[PDB]
Amino acid sequence: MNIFEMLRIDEGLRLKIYKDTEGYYTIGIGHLLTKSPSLNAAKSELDKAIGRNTNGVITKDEAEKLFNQDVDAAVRGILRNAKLKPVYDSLDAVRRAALINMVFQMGETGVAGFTNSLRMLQQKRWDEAAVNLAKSRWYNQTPNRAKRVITTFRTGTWDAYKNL
Ligand SMILES: [Cl-]
Ligand SMILES: [Cl-]
Ligand code: NA
Repeated sequence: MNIFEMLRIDEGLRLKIYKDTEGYYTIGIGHLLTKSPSLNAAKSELDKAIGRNTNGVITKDEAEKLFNQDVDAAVRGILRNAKLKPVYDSLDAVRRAALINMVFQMGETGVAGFTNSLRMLQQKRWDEAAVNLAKSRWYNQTPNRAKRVITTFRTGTWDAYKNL
């Protein structure tokens, strides 16, 4: 298990434009295109991201290319953020993947807003951090995924992602 396999489980793979859990147009492995309700606007974002005029449909290779860029962008966002970087640096490799997962789903600014959770994680108070992380819109709207990510922070293992 690793961050790519983890996010592939959590996000799925769909080669045609679809709406995510928030109703936003998305494609591939959880690649958010836009929050606009205009499908035309979403298609324009897709063409710009891929570099060609699509029909709202991409190939698996193209989906995996966006995924590689998006995982890279999540790590980049953590490292340039003054709140997230010290937490990331303090964590082991498995919990680092859990933090990347959160940033992938919600964005750098969203995760940096989890001020009290981040402090508990840096303090390595894993059970307390896990309780605090669940007191969130994030957990309420996507509870099964949030439970997997939180279990990863709590235990430092991949137990939540094995034999699914
Ligand atoms: Cl992009
Ligand atoms: Cl969920
Ligand atoms: Na998804």
